[PDB]
Amino acid sequence: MNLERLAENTGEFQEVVRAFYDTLDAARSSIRVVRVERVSHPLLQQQYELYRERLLQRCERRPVEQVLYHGTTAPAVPDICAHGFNRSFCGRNATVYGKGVYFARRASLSVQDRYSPPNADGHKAVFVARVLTGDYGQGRRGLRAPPLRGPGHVLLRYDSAVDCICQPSIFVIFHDTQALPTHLITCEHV
Ligand SMILES: NC(=O)c1cccc(N)c1
Repeated sequence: MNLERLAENTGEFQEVVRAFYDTLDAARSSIRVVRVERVSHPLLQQQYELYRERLLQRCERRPVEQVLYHGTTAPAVPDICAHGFNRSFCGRNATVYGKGVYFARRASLSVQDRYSPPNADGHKAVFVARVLTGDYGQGRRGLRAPPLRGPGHVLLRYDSAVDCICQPSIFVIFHDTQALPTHLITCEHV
């Protein structure tokens, strides 16, 4: 089982839900958390953990890791739990900042129907993922990998692509072990 239902009497549940509603902005009043589930994929967790340690040694930017959101469709949920996030299933809607997996800093964005469309029961899927944003650069329509660092840098590419280099709200990640789905929020409209 890649999904374990979290009980409301736990601190883990209350931290996920508090962080969700804090970033829900104008939607805070219009969205109800139905269910919270822990995502279990030990191989990815362990691989993510190694990636994390190498970025802590290397990166000029702190923090190396952010807790971001990813709204998805109901049929894509078993895929992410079992295999993690896959940039090859770019079907979703668009890839205006590159052909990667899109993460939002605020649940207010991921909770929009175009990202988390409700099923027939009105349940909307929003993954909580630990993402290794690292050193980021500007996203663009052509990107198949992170943006180029350009002159003044030893490395050729950044770790992630962003919507705005000044005040980022969207992060695009282009590596299979760079984002770890830790929870699934099943929410709905009031
Ligand atoms: N699918 C998503 O949650 C998401 C997050 C940030 C930006 C975009 N376009 C989508």
